[PDB]
Amino acid sequence: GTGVLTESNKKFLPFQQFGRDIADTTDAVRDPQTLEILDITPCSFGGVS
Amino acid sequence: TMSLGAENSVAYSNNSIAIPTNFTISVTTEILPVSMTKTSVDCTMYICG
Ligand SMILES: *[C@@H]1O[C@H](CO)[C@@H](O)[C@H](O)[C@H]1NC(C)=O
Repeated sequence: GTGVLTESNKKFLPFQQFGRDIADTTDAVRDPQTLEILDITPCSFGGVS
Repeated sequence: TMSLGAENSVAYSNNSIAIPTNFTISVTTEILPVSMTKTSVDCTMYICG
């Protein structure tokens, strides 16, 4: 993927490794080494006029 | 079966008139849509992410 990773207030239960959005896209991850929950937000975008 | 309204025979004859002896000032509300939200979709980023 590609995005901005940030520490998050999401209370993942022990069996959960990913969070998913309405569009199936991964919205959050649990880091495999140190078990942080990271939000993913897309890198900023917009029209150029 | 639905009611269309209360039924009323108007008191018509060839020499009878009804004239209002008073009035009421009525304030009525009419609501109209004027705009909708200005959405934009980047076709390449929706389709191909
Ligand atoms: C794997 O990484 C975690 C910290 O991120 C550490 O506690 C663990 O000891 C590491 N294991 C190995 C085999 O290096």
